[PDB]
Amino acid sequence: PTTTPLK
Ligand SMILES: *[C@H]1O[C@H](CO)[C@H](O)[C@H](O)[C@H]1NC(C)=O
Ligand SMILES: *[C@H]1O[C@H](CO)[C@H](O)[C@H](O)[C@H]1NC(C)=O
Repeated sequence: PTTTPLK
C-alpha cells in the first residue's frame, strides 16, 4: 500500500 503526496 503506497500513494503519492496527497493531490
Ligand atoms: C497517499 O494517499 C493515501 C490515501 O489518502 C494516504 O493518505 C497516504 O498517506 C498518502 N501518502 C503520502 C506520502 O502522503
Ligand atoms: C499522487 O500522484 C500520483 C501520480 O504520480 C497519482 O495521481 C495518485 O493518485 C496521487 N495520489 C493522490 C492521493 O492524489
